[PDB]
Amino acid sequence: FYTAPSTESKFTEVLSKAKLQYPTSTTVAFADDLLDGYAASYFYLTSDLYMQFQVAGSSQRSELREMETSGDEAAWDCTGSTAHVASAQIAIPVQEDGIEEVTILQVHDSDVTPVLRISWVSSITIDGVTSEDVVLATIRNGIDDSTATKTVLQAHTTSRTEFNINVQNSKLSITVDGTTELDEADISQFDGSTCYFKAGAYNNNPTDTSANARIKMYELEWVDHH
Ligand SMILES: O=C(O)[C@H]1O[C@@H](O[C@H]2[C@H](O)[C@H](O)[C@H](O[C@H]3[C@H](O)[C@H](O)[C@H](O)O[C@@H]3C(=O)O)O[C@@H]2C(=O)O)[C@@H](O)[C@@H](O)[C@@H]1O
Ligand SMILES: O=C(O)C1=C[C@H](O)[C@H](O)[C@H](O[C@H]2[C@H](O)[C@H](O)[C@H](O[C@H]3[C@H](O)[C@H](O)[C@H](O)O[C@@H]3C(=O)O)O[C@@H]2C(=O)O)O1
Repeated sequence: FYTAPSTESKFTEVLSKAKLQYPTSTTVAFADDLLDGYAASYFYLTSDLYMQFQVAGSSQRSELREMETSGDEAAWDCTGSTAHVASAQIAIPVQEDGIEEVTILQVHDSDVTPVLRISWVSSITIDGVTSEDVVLATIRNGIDDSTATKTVLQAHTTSRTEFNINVQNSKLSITVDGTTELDEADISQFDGSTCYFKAGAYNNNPTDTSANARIKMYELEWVDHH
């Protein structure tokens, strides 16, 4: 008894350019499956027309992974001259007790390193400054450096919020409700890597492994420009 996101034409293009991974990195639904009305407790259309992702457990995910319409996985030059843009309108509900960080958008390399995660966090301390209940950008410093540069982007609201990620040349920018919150951060450490976007709910370090992380997207798209 779940309505499919494919019933809304605003999602046709991104679904055609995606596969759905749940609850780990295994694909549960390819583009053709998603367009044919795929729906489940972890991925469905709400009555007010949000695409909702929900998942429980440590490092579990309900997430779309960027694909080409050809069926090739997206694997664009992370630092190339072609711009790659992801845009989403996201409503982040108050998270259930025990949910401590939920990744909602990513730029990931074609191996094992996230270039960028945008996530909601219960708390973060950056250079001695603790912020609570915020949306955060985390950029890994390198493939062989587990550390990352972290930037608070927004105080958490439940209101629908526009996120834009713009990747071009060796630089990455993030706008939140039209305001630049990360301005051409350097990602040259991913020269020679290929990349793709992800969107959904990726549950990071929960304290209750049975609680559900839950993220709602009113719009979502990913595009190139040449
Ligand atoms: O408060 C800190 O900044 C803290 O960060 C620690 O390394 C983090 C790293 O910053 C990053 O957030 C990473 O994120 C993971 C993510 O949790 C998830 O597993 C994803 O799939 O992979 C990401 C990744 O590895 O890039 O998690 C690291 C972590 O150890 O939790 C340390 O640098 C720590 O000393 C520091 O205080
Ligand atoms: O999402 C992250 O931030 C992230 C960081 C962790 O350290 C892992 O690297 C984890 O990487 C995932 C990645 O997000 C993809 O889901 C990837 O999927 C590939 C796998 O080979 C799958 O088997 C799938 O069939 O093809 C996927 C693809 O490239 O699209 O898997 C890794 C991972 O779990 O190691 O995420």
